[PDB]
Amino acid sequence: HMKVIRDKDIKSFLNKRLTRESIFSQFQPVLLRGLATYAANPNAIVPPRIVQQSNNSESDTTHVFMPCISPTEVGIKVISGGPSNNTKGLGFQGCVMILDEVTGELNAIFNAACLTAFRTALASVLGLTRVVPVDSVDVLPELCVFGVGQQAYWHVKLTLLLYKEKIAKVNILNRTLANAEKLKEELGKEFDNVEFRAFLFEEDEKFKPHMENSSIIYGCTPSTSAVIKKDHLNKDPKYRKFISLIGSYKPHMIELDLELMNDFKNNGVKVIVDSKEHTLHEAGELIQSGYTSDQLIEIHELYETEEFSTITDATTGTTVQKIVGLSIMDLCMGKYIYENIQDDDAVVVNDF
Amino acid sequence: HMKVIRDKDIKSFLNKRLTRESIFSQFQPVLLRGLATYAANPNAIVPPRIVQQSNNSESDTTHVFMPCISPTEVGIKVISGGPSNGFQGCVMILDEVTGELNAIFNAACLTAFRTALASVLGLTRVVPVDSVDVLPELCVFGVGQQAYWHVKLTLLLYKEKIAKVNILNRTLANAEKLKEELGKEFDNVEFRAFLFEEDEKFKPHMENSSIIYGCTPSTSAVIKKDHLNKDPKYRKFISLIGSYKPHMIELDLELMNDFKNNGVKVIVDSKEHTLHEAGELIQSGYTSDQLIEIHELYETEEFSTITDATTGTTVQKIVGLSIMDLCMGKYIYENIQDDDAVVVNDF
Amino acid sequence: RGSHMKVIRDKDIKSFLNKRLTRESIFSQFQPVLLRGLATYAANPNAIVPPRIVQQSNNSESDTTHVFMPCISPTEVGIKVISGGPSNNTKGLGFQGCVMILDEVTGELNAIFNAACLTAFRTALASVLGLTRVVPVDSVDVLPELCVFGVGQQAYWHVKLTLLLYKEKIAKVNILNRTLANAEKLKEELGKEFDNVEFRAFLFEEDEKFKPHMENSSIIYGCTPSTSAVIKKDHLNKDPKYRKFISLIGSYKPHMIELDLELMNDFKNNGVKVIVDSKEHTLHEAGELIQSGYTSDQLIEIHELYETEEFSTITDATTGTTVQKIVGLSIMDLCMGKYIYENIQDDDAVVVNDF
Amino acid sequence: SHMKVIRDKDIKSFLNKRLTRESIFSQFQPVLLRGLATYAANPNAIVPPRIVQQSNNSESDTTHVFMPCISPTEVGIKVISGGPSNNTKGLGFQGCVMILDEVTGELNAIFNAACLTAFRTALASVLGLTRVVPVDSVDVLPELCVFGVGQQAYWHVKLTLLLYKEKIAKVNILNRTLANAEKLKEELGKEFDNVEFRAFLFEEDEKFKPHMENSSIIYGCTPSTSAVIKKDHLNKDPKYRKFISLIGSYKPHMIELDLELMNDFKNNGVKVIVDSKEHTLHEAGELIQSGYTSDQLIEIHELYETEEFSTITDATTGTTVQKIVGLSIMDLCMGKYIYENIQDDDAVVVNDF
Ligand SMILES: [Cl-]
Ligand SMILES: [Cl-]
Ligand SMILES: [Cl-]
Ligand SMILES: [Cl-]
Ligand SMILES: [Mg+2]
Ligand SMILES: [Mg+2]
Ligand code: NA
Ligand code: NA
Ligand code: NA
Ligand code: NA
Repeated sequence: HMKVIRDKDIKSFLNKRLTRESIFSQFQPVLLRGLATYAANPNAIVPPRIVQQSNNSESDTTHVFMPCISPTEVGIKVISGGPSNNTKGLGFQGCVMILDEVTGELNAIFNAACLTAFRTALASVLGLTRVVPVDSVDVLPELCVFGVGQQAYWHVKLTLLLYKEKIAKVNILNRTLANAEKLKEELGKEFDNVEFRAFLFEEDEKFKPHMENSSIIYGCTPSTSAVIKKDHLNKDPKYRKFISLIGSYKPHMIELDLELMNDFKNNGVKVIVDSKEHTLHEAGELIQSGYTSDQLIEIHELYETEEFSTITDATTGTTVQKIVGLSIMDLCMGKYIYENIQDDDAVVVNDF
Repeated sequence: HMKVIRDKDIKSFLNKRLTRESIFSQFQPVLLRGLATYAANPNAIVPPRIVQQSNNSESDTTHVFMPCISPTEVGIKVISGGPSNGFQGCVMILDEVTGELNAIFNAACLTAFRTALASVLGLTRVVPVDSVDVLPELCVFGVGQQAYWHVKLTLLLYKEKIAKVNILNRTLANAEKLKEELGKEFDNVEFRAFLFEEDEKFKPHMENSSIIYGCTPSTSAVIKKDHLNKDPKYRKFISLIGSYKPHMIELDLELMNDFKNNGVKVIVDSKEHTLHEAGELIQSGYTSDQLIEIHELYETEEFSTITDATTGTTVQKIVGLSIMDLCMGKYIYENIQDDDAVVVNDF
Repeated sequence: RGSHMKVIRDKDIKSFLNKRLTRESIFSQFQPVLLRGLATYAANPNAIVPPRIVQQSNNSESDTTHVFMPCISPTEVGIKVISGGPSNNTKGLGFQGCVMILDEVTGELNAIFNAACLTAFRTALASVLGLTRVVPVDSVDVLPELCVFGVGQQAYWHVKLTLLLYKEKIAKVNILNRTLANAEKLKEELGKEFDNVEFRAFLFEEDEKFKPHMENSSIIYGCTPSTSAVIKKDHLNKDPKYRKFISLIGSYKPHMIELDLELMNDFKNNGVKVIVDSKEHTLHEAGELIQSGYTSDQLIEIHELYETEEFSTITDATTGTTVQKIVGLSIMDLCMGKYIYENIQDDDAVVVNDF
Repeated sequence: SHMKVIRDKDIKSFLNKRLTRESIFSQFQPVLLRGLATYAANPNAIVPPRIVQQSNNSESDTTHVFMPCISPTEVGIKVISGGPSNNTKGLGFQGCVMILDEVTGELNAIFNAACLTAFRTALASVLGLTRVVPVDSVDVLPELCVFGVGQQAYWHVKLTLLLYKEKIAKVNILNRTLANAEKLKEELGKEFDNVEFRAFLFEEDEKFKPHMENSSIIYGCTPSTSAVIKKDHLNKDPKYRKFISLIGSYKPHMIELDLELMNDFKNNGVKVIVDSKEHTLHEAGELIQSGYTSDQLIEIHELYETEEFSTITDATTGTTVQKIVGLSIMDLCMGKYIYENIQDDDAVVVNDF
């Protein structure tokens, strides 16, 4: 009665059902509803998470247990990472457990890797598609993603499906050139009509023109020093710039120039966040600048209004979105996939 | 590569690997190590549980998330139950170094086995299987997997000393079904089924019994003090496992108060959890100083503090700990064959 | 000169209370403040009374457990710090500690109270906050006697406030205790204060001697650290024509219980709602509810009794009995402490200048 | 039986009457070291996680912090409150420290947190300085520069002048406004007549830079959100030792020392001295904005567990950086010591509480 959906199976389901329309009509609505559902009864749906460092002498992994009990999506996400897993290349490893919302029976076990990357990319586009519609005329023709891996992949993939006619060049930036070139190839083979280039953080002058010709910038890095520099971004107010930052999850992690973060604060710009509580306790871009909850707006709240001059720096046309991750994202998207994935893309277990 | 171990897979592995030697040499030591490991750094090994009642309508189910991070057994047991009744969930086993998913167990059989293994872990220490003053009958109040695994493990351990097993329940159907499965399995043992009200019929069997097990969700004591053997020449070990909330009780509160006022220490799995969940201790007013943990019985002596000298009776109350499920789940995961598991590649 | 702090000692609190406690004062001043605190807390619980910190002493020569209970209400900000345990009980100290009152805007220290009298008064004020609402002082179905199980300050303030409120309706007060010494001392002190009321002292074992008074009683108070029910169902009046209100305050740990567990189970199976101060704290601290299996849905908070008028959910029609269980809330100590600090005269306080 | 209210003036009295080089080394510093080491041994059992709650009043911007400490010998709680409104009124962080009986939990002492916090913070600063830069050192510049004013700067300077009497000849107080700086120069001048006290503005760089380049001890007591202590203002000769104790930062957006020096120290593998690696990495902007990790940090008590200090010294300059965020054990161990040693002349004793 349970289904084990592996990382490959998730990517299969997504690749088979992810289109511009599907994102707008199926995926995004579920995530928006989950984010709104969570915001209504936050402490009852996502109880305080349990974080425990490994009690094994041969491991530096920290295990975090994040339960989610929504009216419709019930379960638990357990993710684990740290130096050893990072150095070994495994990174954050774990799974998402989906339960019956009425009985509590085990219905699905997902691999958290792909699921986390997809829900994070769907959250980034949930705000991007709201502030910069795909019919907008103020979009520069290039996209720059700082980072590699599943996070950068799904961010690029989803954005290329949404802004197909407007994005012609994708620039992948990373600390090491190996994994960046690996992503450039995989994305190049998948999207033939898009030119994919890979740069190193030191190849400034070489990517700086591309960064100044970019309207969508993605932060998918575990950086402790800002990789997106204010002087590398377009400063023309006629063109809109939407920066979705997802990499930082600790106060010492930051991706966007702290001067720009302070400039946005002093200029009265509200930053888009997934959760004001978590971002002001986990996002170094906000923690190191002294941002307050009143100068923040949550993604679901962007769909409750149409006035967005509060989230835009009028001197440059720049908008900042910071995502830290929420278990409702994993549970609402995992429940959706579980109820629509075919047995060809799932390990169905009978008599569990 | 993770492995889905279903209830049938667990019972298969267990029935295929459970012997007196296996219990004494492999299974019991793992639980003792888990209980000992937990007792050293309790809040670091088993963090406080997360309990949230359904935020969904048309449901009265409460979901409980119990993480366990031992040096060797890492994961979480998620159980959910409540009105509209049973308790369903699963146990997740992770790689102790990477945090990758290694195993998914069904909590049903795994919980019953570890509870029965915990009951015998204290029993075999106080009433060794080589005892010569052991009454020949066993009485288990309850049915289901809990009663089954309790009886099977005890009958494998005290084979030559236990000749009659009496199954007691509120309904006689599930009692006779357990008599059948255990009767076909143990041909040299007489299995009898009784009702909780048929006192005049089971009182002789209860007074000819040295092992009494409480596997019932009763809210009123089903094991009565005057139905037990009171001869100081014979030892009696009562393991209570059914109660998990303060309003649930299985053993006569008069016997509980006599043991308290006579200075008898009750064997427990965890003093903290039992004094917050077991009605036998909460409704009698027991204190931590008059309690002893199962793992502590293997690190010291008894001093007869866990035995009432006027009756020869020993009382053990177990409420359950996540370390029990994960230490036994890791052992099964590392020893279960691919025939008894759903092996998933490239998870 | 600078900023000033106020040290209000136990004697200072009792002086203020004895000098300002009247039927009108309780109805018009003290109870209203407590009701507002309970309602304010119920609105934003986790922000006003944050989760308490409990730590057992890290000293070897000590078995004391320290509890830190902060309260940040819109008007009453501070913390109540209480510490107790076996050694504290063996020495007669019991729960010792203090209540800190802060400036609601700046956070400067304004007052330091002794927790003893303050806790006892607010607990008794909570009992009458529900009692005066369910059993009005003009009620016509009330027996003429009151029975309090226990002695000490808790029993004292419970009796005193109830006798100031129900002057003509309570004629005999029966004090029950494990020892008769402390019971007779309370009869004396309360007898000197209330001349028109008959005070009698009995032992918990002198059944048949107090049962007639217990069956002629409409208000029963539980002020005992009992771990075994001292208020037994067969000693209480079971006549539905007479109203009985049982306010229990003694139990604060799951193994502590004051009311017959049979009656607790009878109330559960009959669908009766029990009055509590806080559903969360009572279901985690009161043995009367934890050992009976009570649920939040079959409970009602005291302040909520002022949000409805259908008290048939809190009354078992088979007996006419109502049960109220109090475990304690930090908001109670601070809302009453803030009131006292803002109304105490310099004669009944040690005013410290330039703190 | 009685409790004791110890007011700010009472604390300053007791300290001024009992603070000497020997007293600091033989009584005050040892108590703080024991508290810091005792805390590090069983941290979560002595100082449980603090409760922080913002005002639920609509007419206040103050946030209240409740910090209990349950050590084997010092038991109680520190309550501090601050915020925008409190700072705009000259109040700042206000609160008190409660000392309880270590066996019964009865109220034994109530301190004002203001002076008590400043003293223990200054005692923490000197606990690391006296270990890395002994008072007999010959590579100590003769000037001291303190960035900040108030109680923090006062106790920091006083303690250093009692300890390095023969080595400190000029003290320069720097602040944004000259008012509180001139008041501090006066009070400290009357106490230390043989020391030259000067007051400067944060903008008078051309006037204090020569003094800053002749300074070996620099104290940061400012609530700055932008670094006021600039790398180009420090002495760069490795032949002279420089010890910088930073005290102002308590939130990640607050920084006092040039982030270039913080970034250089990190990339050059220099370990910075801290009171607690956990709290500093969650509250100190000098460490959070530099990306420092616990492995590149050393705690104050740990400086007394070794004798090689080349890991905490930049060899290119001879500079050592120490960052303090505050720990409740410091307030409670100093509150217990004073309460158990203060005479009734410097305390308001309340009987029959
Ligand atoms: Cl396959
Ligand atoms: Cl307690
Ligand atoms: Cl915090
Ligand atoms: Cl803060
Ligand atoms: Mg909303
Ligand atoms: Mg001392
Ligand atoms: Na409520
Ligand atoms: Na000179
Ligand atoms: Na490391
Ligand atoms: Na050490």
